Amino acid sequence: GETKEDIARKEQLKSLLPPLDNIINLYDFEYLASQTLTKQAWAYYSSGANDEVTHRENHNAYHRIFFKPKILVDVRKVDISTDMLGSHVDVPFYVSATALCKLGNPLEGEKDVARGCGQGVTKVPQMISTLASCSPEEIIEAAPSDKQIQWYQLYVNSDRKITDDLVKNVEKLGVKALFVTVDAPSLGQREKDMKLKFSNVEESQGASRALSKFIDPSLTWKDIEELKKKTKLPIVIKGVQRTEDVIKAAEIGVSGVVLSNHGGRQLDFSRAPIEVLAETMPILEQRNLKDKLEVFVDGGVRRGTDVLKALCLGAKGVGLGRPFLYANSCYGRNGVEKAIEILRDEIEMSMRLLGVTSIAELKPDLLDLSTLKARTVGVPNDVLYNEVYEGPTLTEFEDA
Amino acid sequence: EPKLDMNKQKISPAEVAKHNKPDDCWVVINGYVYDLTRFLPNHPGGQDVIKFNAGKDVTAIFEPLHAPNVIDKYIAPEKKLGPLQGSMPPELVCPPYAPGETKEDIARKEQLKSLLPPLDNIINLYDFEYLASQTLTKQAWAYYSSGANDEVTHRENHNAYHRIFFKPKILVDVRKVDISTDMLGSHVDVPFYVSATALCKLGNPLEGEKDVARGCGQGVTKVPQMISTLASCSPEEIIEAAPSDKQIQWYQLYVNSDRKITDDLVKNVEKLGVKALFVTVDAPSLGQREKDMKLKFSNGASRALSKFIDPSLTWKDIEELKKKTKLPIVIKGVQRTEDVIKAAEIGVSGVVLSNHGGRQLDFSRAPIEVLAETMPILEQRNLKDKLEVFVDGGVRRGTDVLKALCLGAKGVGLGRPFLYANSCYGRNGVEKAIEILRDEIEMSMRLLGVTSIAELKPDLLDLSTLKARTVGVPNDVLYNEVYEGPTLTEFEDA
Amino acid sequence: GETKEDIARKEQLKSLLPPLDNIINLYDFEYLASQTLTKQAWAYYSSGANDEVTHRENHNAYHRIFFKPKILVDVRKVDISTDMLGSHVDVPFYVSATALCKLGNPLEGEKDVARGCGQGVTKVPQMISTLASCSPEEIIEAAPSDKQIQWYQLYVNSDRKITDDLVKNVEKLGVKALFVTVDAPSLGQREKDMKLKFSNVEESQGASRALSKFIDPSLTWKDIEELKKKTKLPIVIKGVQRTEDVIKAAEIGVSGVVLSNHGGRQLDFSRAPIEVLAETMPILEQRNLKDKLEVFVDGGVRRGTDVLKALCLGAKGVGLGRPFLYANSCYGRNGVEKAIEILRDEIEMSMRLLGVTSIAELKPDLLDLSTLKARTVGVPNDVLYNEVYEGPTLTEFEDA
Amino acid sequence: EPKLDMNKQKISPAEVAKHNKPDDCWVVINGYVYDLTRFLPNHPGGQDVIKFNAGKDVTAIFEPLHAPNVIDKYIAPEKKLGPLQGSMPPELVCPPYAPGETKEDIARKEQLKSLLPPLDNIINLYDFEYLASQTLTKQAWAYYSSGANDEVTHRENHNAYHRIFFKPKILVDVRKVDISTDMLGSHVDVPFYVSATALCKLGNPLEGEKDVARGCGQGVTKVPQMISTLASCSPEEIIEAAPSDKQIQWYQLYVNSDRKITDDLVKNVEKLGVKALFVTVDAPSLGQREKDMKLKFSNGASRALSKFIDPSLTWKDIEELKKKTKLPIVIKGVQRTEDVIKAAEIGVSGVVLSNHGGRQLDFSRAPIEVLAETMPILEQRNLKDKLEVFVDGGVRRGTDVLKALCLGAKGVGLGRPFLYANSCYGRNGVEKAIEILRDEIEMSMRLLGVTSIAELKPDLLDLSTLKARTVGVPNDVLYNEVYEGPTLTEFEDA
Ligand code: HEM
Ligand code: HEM
Ligand SMILES: Cc1cc2nc3c(=O)[nH]c(=O)nc-3n(C[C@H](O)[C@H](O)[C@H](O)COP(=O)(O)O)c2cc1C
Ligand SMILES: Cc1cc2nc3c(=O)[nH]c(=O)nc-3n(C[C@H](O)[C@H](O)[C@H](O)COP(=O)(O)O)c2cc1C
Ligand SMILES: Cc1cc2nc3c(=O)[nH]c(=O)nc-3n(C[C@H](O)[C@H](O)[C@H](O)COP(=O)(O)O)c2cc1C
Ligand SMILES: Cc1cc2nc3c(=O)[nH]c(=O)nc-3n(C[C@H](O)[C@H](O)[C@H](O)COP(=O)(O)O)c2cc1C
Repeated sequence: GETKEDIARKEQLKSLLPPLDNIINLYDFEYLASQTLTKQAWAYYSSGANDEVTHRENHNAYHRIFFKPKILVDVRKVDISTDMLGSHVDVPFYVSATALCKLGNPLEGEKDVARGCGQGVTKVPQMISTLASCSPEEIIEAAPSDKQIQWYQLYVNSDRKITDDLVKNVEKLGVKALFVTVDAPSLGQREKDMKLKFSNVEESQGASRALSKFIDPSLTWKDIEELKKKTKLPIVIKGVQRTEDVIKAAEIGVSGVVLSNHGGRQLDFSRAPIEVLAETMPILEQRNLKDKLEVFVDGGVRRGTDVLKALCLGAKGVGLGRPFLYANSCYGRNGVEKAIEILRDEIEMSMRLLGVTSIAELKPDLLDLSTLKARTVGVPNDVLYNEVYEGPTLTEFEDA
Repeated sequence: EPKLDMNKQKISPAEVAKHNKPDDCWVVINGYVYDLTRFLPNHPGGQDVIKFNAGKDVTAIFEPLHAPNVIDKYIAPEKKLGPLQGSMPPELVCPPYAPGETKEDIARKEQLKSLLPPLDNIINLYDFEYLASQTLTKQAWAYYSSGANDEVTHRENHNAYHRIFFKPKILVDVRKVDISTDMLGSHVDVPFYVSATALCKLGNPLEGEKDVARGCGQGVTKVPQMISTLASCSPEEIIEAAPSDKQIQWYQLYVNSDRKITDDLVKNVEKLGVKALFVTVDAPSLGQREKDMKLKFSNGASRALSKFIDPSLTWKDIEELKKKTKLPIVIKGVQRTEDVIKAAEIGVSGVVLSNHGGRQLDFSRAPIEVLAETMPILEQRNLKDKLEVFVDGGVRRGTDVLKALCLGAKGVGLGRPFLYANSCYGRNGVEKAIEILRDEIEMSMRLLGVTSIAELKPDLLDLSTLKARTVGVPNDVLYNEVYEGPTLTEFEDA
Repeated sequence: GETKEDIARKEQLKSLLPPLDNIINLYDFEYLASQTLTKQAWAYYSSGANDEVTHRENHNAYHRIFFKPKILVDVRKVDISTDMLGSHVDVPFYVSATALCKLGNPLEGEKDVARGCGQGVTKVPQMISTLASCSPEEIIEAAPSDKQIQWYQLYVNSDRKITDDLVKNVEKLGVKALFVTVDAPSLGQREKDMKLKFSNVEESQGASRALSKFIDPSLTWKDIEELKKKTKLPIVIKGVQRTEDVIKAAEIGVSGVVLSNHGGRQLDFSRAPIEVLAETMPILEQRNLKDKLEVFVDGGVRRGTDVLKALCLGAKGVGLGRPFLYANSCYGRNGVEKAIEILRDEIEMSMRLLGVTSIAELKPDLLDLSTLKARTVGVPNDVLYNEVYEGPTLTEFEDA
Repeated sequence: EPKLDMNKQKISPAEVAKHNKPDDCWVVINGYVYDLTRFLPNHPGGQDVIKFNAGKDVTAIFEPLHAPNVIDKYIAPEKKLGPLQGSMPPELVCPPYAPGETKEDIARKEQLKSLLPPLDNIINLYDFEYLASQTLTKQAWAYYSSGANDEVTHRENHNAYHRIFFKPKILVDVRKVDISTDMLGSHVDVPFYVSATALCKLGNPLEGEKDVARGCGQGVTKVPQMISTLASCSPEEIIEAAPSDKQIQWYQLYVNSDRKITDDLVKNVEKLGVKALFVTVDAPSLGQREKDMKLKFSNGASRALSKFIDPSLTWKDIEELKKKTKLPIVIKGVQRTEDVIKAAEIGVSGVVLSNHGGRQLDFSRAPIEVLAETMPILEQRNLKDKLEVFVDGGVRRGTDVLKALCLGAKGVGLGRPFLYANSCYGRNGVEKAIEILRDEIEMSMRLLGVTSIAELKPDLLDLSTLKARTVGVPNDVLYNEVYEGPTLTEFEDA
């Protein structure tokens, strides 16, 4: 850092932000956030763990699936509504939990998020971070409609009386579920944070320094089963990264699983969820677990075609973290309902072009997976050979 | 745009200046007034360019970009209010279309101001694209050049041809080579054709599509031209401009929500002498071309729908069309094998494996790979000789055409290259584009040691890396950044 | 271009060229040639056909083969000598024919080539272009030693009396073989040439304009068989690009085949010879054709490991075109014997490190082919996503 | 370098200035004269630096880069002519070594002039490499950093670790994690070690390898250090510098052509207390590091051979060595499964799957893939628990080590990172490098949900793209050049 850099940010941000109808993609918000957030806002929000390979891979794995559209289908009308955990949604996507929304929206934080999700014609579920800057209560209450669903995302405390009280205050507030996050027993190392944070004593800590009393690094399957007895809210495990765990989730009867790697902020070299979903849906089908568990997916969703690809492989919904945080930060609640409109229209426009008219018609045979597994690395390309080499050239232009 | 005049009404610059909002929009096109309110949501070109030019003389934006027969045909008689009393407050009269064009017409007009190399210096098709990019208006560049969303299909169309290699034959007598073939019952001097494209007037305002008709039928080598339903020229003018009685014309049909209109357009085109009907089926909803959009707001879902392109067409409609006409029907926009088979079941004459130049669905596959898996499956069901299979998207070299012809396609189309040869040099740029390509095909055929189209077969190809469409692991920035490559020898003087 | 640009070339070339002992690789010559040749010299020599994909692919295909070296082998001594068409060579590489060596060496042309090949301790065969700037006779005669072998590379004329006389003048001169080039029945289009050549009427020609009376586009297998009767020189077909032709060469009894695509100057999208050799050697083994035909290979050879890879797959020798032309052009006959020394030492140094001591020990199990076929093309990478994205960053440095 | 003095002779600056050519070369090292003619072709560092410094005071080039015991040990008594009469014409006295260093010692000496961030600001191992690159001499940078020829192996070593993904376990109690293991009969606090590297004096001239001994045994976490036969410090000094009696030392052996010498070095090292002998076998001939060479001539085949590294070692020599010593023998430089099996047949205790940091044979494979195909084959023959398998090359992150440990390696070595932590910060940079890595391993283990080395198994890995080492078709320059990407939204003020 903040080298009285605000003068520029602020200027940068001065009705400088282009109007909202100039916004085209979910990438526009991101480029906008990248310029106008504070350094600490950008580093926290945008970073992934270590080399950020997983974070990037989450997005690219969607780039390896192609479609097999049907033509000559009457697509005058399309429906994109579905049911996620007993409830019925207008769209098959949601706002995932992201701690610290005030870094970006200092006056309204997550309140603004609730607003955008319910103030327009499309109403979208909002997952609530146990690490939210605002309180559950200011949040559930800020929702402008009574048709909008809210989900509580829980981190279990090492002091479990705290998660007792917690669960109890969330069911009395009307959240429709609990997402239990399991991929952060220890905190991933986001080097972007730390770098800017070296800007120049705790009292002991080493790798240990990444441990936390808020995240019982001791959670187990067994704690999940004790949780089912203390509540009515359907239970969803957030952070599954292999098939065998998904099969564990059904074996002990939770309601869902979210195939997630924390948006690439936890273990680097975890696979894209999109690929775990694909390995996974058929295994479940094969043992009779498919009507038994709803599988969610998050990580690198930036387009409606990405949403349609996770939906054809079997997902019930798919979540988005960063795009919303960015929309929320340059334009508050209005930037958020706009990001929702952008998404909703890509899905519908894409659906007509694939030749289907409802979510239930989304199936794997609309996809080409041939190259999903073509995650590759080439041989270090040859310097000396590419350097002296000169390629073709176009026709110049002319005289004067 | 004509008039129709009625004979009287009698409008005025404030009676008309008054309706300058949707809920009613009136516009002056020439001397006449029109209520475009009920029409705007359907405009093939977007509801905005009209909505935002509300009650004005739009004359200068409309005149140059449209076919002479639009108003007659698509506007109800009741929408032609009246003749405009004299003129309009001036600066209520719109200038010509060039979103973003920053008084930039001078470098560009100079840029082709005979800065354009002689046509004889053109070596390849990329040369037309390079020249067009520097001289078309920012907005004709974006219209012509973009693809849907992220543009992965558009690039993939091209790229898939580079995953194919050849296994040429050596010591074969290649003195004589024949590239002539038959497409839909006619003999053609070549295996490629000029695909349907709208708005040829944006880069060639004096002649649009009439110039494509000329450069395709004026020389020693004639090429079939596919005419769009949304062409900037009337079909009758494009046909009358044709120089041989030996050149072929095909019509690209977009089925209207109002079938009578379509019924009517079919009957007209058979009378004008086109020889085939291509029904485009990959655009029930308008592809989102972002470079373009961005230019407009910087220089829904149902806003992508238009009555002009029925979102409701079905196989059944195809089947009814065939009882209504003797021209062979081709389905254009087919993107998977299952629809090719269906096309064979209903009995049409062919299909175009296309994704529309990559301007519709992004993640749609390269037609060359759909071709590779489709043909073997057609042979298995003995449906191979009962349907002709064309393909288009990203075809820039003679070896590209050959690759398609060895896989079983009957002909290949091109859209973008001819737009750019037509926009930089008109008719002779079209003619030069045809000569560049014909030569490339002859030249590569001698080199592959085959002497006729009939000889092109799958054995001349190496297909082992066709499905090697891959994505790399994001690799290490942090590591490759700290690294230094080797280094060649420097010299001493320098 | 020649915009009286010579003043600079010439300056550039003025004892500016670094001494010969400063030369490390075959790429050094190339970068040197790239700066000091005339525009017409560089365009002719360095170009390939159309997009130049084959030309590049010739080199990269060698980059997809890895080795499985043997350790603990006594490699104090190595021998790299072998026999190519009855004769015995010091090295298992040769100088292939390249028309127009005077574009680069205006005073000595191909004479200088003969010299370099025979004036040092290592003597290498020199293939002679039917389109050589100097005459066979000035060439055979310029060879400084009587141990050096010379090969005649033949283009058959549409007027066959000319190739009668031709063959006869070459056997009387003592060339030890005839290489018949078959991959140029029509001339490939090297756009680099043509571009610079537009620098601003024949009397008819079109694709036809690429035909030539010197290259009977009418040669056939049958003409080859008539050729065998008119001579004693073993016959080698130059320009085979698939396996079925190689099997045709043995079926009619020629002595060799050169797996070649003209250095990427003929048909674009022809495969790397290195890969055709690999498909090919085992087919031959399988029918008993292997002691019957010697297979040569050329195209993108720039290192001794490339030579060892073609030799482990079965090749008898391998040829080099451009590197020599470049050596010949910046330093004449001396640049050529130096390029030979550079190569010879990479082979020997590489052999010790693979654990073998003679050419006959080079075998496919010293190679890993797993990924030879991994010639791939990725999906157009995403602009908007890579653009806003920022990777990690190193530690800066400090104060003042 | 000592002297030995004899007692008399009595040389002079012209008697010695006179032999300034090969065929005889004499040099003044300190106060004494030596005929280096018969020796130069063997110099581990190249025949040139000596040949070209012919009859001079080379004192300033030799003193700082060599172990104190070289002259005693490798030069015959007859080569120590005599004490030099006083001094030498000056400018016959060589300056210190820094090929290319253009009076550039000032930006660099300032550059670390406390321009070097506090050690506490170091986040990863790439940070040491970045800092070293800016502050080492051009020639210490090239020595340390290059690989053989085109450098494909060196990059491939690193890259192959990025083709491996994990399948982590969720809901496992990860409060406690243990990373301690056993390597060659000893208990080690961690699964990695510091590999043998020559010339630690180039980046750390005051202490070289004695600083690596300190940063590996001074803290709470001790790490095995592998000492090179070609180290810049005497083995006895490197061992005496060690701070714990709990830290382990291993000796890297290069077999001489003169076996007595080797016989002698083995016996010395067992007496000093090293605990294992690593015989390096991948360098019978010296790898051609081009960045380095280029610096020298810009700032054969048998010239790559030296008596110091017998090109003649065989399995049989390995087998004889084992009768001569009780230390466990490791073969270092193994690059294919067949040699691992052979190592198991002769009964040695382990091997290092290595290609030498990519400094020897270019096209040699990544040790991580040789590991992946080797272990399953060892299990089949039940040879798995009879040989310990180490691996080195391009290991920069804790997830890299884990990947190796899940595949069955017993420990992983690192060479370059410690060179650079030692050259920028000495002992505490070594200690900090060990703490960075230990933490990364603990941190990733919690996240993979395992709690001990013993739990790391192949099921925690996704290996499906390990052999996806690929090369793309040269793609189209001519086409991708004429193309424009989409474009994000701009802002208005800017
Ligand atoms: C019945 C009346 C009209 C008809 C049938 C019509 C038809 C069309 C068609 C077929 C296109 C090109 C379609 C494509 O790219 O697929 C187009 C584009 C366009 N129209 Fe019209 N049009 C009419 C009236 C108007 C009017 C009154 C205006 C005055 C603003 C107008 C302005 C434009 C412009 C500016 C474009 C090019 C837009 C772009 O691509 O950026 N049109 N129209
Ligand atoms: C018996 C006497 C000597 C012995 C045993 C010896 C040994 C060594 C060794 C083991 C290395 C490092 C090896 C490596 O990187 O693997 C080396 C490098 C070097 N030696 Fe010596 N050396 C001796 C004499 C000399 C003398 C008299 C000079 C005077 C010029 C000299 C100059 C150098 C230099 C400059 C290097 C580093 C070269 C480079 O990598 O650029 N050495 N020597
Ligand atoms: C800035 C930031 C904060 C996050 N905080 C939380 C959190 O408190 N709890 C949680 O379960 N997930 C958290 N996540 C993970 C997300 O819920 C989600 O898995 C992720 O962002 C998916 O990837 P994507 O952002 O690219 O869309 C956070 C992600 C980000 C980017
Ligand atoms: C500017 C433009 C306009 C187009 N308009 C139409 C049209 O009206 N009708 C149609 O069937 N296809 C239309 N197309 C698609 C094509 O006819 C064709 O499928 C595409 O141009 C093939 O790809 P290519 O441009 O890479 O050669 C158009 C394409 C372009 C680029
Ligand atoms: C400038 C040039 C001229 C050539 N001329 C001939 C020729 O006259 N006859 C022939 O058979 N090959 C000719 N070739 C092809 C070569 O003999 C050889 O196949 C080729 O150069 C192999 O590829 P490389 O140059 O990268 O080493 C020529 C190649 C080049 C580069
Ligand atoms: C500068 C340098 C010097 C080396 N010297 C030796 C040595 O004397 N003995 C040996 O066995 N290996 C030697 N090596 C190789 C290694 O011990 C090791 O195999 C390599 O450094 C592992 O790869 P890395 O640097 O990517 O971590 C050396 C490596 C480097 C980079």
